[PDB]
Amino acid sequence: RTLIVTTILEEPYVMYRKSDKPLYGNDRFEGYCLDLLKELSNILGFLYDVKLVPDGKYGAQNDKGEWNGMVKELIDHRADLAVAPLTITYVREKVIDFSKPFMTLGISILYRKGTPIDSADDLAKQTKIEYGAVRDGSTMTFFKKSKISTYEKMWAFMSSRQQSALVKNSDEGIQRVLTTDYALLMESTSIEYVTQRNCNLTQIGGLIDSKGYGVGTPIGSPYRDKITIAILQLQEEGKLHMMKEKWWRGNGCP
Amino acid sequence: RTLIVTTILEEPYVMYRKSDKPLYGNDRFEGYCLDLLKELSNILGFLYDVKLVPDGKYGAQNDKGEWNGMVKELIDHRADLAVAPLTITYVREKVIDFSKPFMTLGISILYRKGTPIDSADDLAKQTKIEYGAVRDGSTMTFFKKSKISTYEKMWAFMSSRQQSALVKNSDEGIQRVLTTDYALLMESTSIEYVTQRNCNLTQIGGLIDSKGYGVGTPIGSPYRDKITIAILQLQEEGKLHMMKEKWWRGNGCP
Ligand SMILES: C=C(C)[C@H]1CN[C@H](C(=O)O)[C@H]1CC(=O)O
Ligand SMILES: C=C(C)[C@H]1CN[C@H](C(=O)O)[C@H]1CC(=O)O
Ligand SMILES: [Cl-]
Ligand SMILES: [Cl-]
Ligand SMILES: [Cl-]
Ligand SMILES: [Cl-]
Ligand SMILES: [Rb+]
Ligand SMILES: [Rb+]
Ligand SMILES: [Rb+]
Ligand SMILES: [Rb+]
Ligand SMILES: [Rb+]
Ligand SMILES: [Rb+]
Repeated sequence: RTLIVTTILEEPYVMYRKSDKPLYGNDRFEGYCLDLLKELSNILGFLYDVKLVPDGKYGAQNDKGEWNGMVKELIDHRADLAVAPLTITYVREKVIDFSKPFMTLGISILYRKGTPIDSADDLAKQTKIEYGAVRDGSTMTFFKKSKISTYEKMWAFMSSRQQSALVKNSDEGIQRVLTTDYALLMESTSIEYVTQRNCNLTQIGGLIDSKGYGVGTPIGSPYRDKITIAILQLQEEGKLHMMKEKWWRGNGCP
Repeated sequence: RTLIVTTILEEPYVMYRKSDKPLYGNDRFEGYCLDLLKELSNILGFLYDVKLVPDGKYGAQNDKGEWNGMVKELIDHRADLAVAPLTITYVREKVIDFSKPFMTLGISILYRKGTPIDSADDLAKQTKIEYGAVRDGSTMTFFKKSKISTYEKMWAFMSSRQQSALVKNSDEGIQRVLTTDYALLMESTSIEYVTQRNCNLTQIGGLIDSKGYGVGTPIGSPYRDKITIAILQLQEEGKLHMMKEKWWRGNGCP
């Protein structure tokens, strides 16, 4: 009846609220994922306790196949749900359950406006403009695993020189795009958020692939199917679209 | 044991193959969904028999609350899987299990080229151009249930005059668009297929909602999650993308 929820700070999904005094408990947070959790809890009738994931990671596997991050929290039954922009992937689905997606997206490219670059193949065929992705995220894993020649070429480039083209987190990637001649391979929903707020950046090309974010649960959880039904309800009533517009829309671009 | 797969003829998902002699068994069929089934068969290691759904319906509930179509075939355990452009909806997910989506799409508008109509609100604020949907499909249901004012208005129009603006199937809708002053509310992936083949037709506006097609299984089926993992594998390898290109590409229209 009180669910323990693992999450991670990531704009505009989960952010610290602004207050004149110190904040405690669920009141520390706002964002799209908090709104989602409120809606799910209303539909399904549960209380919840939001806990930042202690290692600050989403969930990836090492060499020994051991997991970290929110994925490992679910595997170890230290949380009932993970509510975050947690990409639904083949490797994660083998070890946890996800609801159906509450948002659909794809990898694309964040770069500057008004350049000759139109596609990933435009990046793949040159070496002057650097490009990469968040290290150990689902986008990086996409490239590492791809057998498409263009994407193999890109992976060879990203992984060269001790992964100097990769970044630790999205904000580092964004600053690298704004300052240097660098393109970031980034989930398209994050790109939309960014380009609403940085009028000199743009998405280049379309989506390279198609995937979703889902609510994570331990394998076998009874909540996964209940949360899926609740998500479908919210989408069909237009609520998920309204929640996206609320958190994404910026102050406009000239 | 060989799995029974329920499906329905719908271009370019499931179509009768062309041959000079009578065809039998799985050899009767080709199309995107047959390709998908072959790939799922090869990942998961099952044999399968494809069976057309006897009532030729996808799955809707009547006034008594009784289901029909492929949804009912699963409910009654007369099929193990349904592989078709079967829309993942709140009402259906209550009664069957769907894999995660193999295709994402949304409702949009099919109409003639060259007109000043640009959106669903352009339709809704007028009476001269007729518009509708396939009766008892998930698109009609979206309009029937919507509490958004524009879609409420459009539903009043569609349901008027004993639903004369509605059509029994997509081909009837397409011919009505081609011949009369009529717009069809249709799933975007089917709009994409139709406009690559009839050059006088176009999509009007973008996608009014977001949803997916998934493989249906009876509640409780062990195949549901195994099929989800296989779909994620196929997506991440670029196979689903290649299969869509194979079946959608038209070579005749500007
Ligand atoms: C914000 C980041 C590190 C997360 C968000 N979804 C992806 C994941 O769930 O792995 C990561 C982004 C990416 O890999 O581009
Ligand atoms: C071809 C039709 C009758 C199917 C395809 N998906 C929807 C379904 O699964 O309900 C229907 C289309 C629609 O309602 O626009
Ligand atoms: Cl915390
Ligand atoms: Cl699922
Ligand atoms: Cl033949
Ligand atoms: Cl048959
Ligand atoms: Rb403060
Ligand atoms: Rb799973
Ligand atoms: Rb290759
Ligand atoms: Rb700059
Ligand atoms: Rb279900
Ligand atoms: Rb138009």
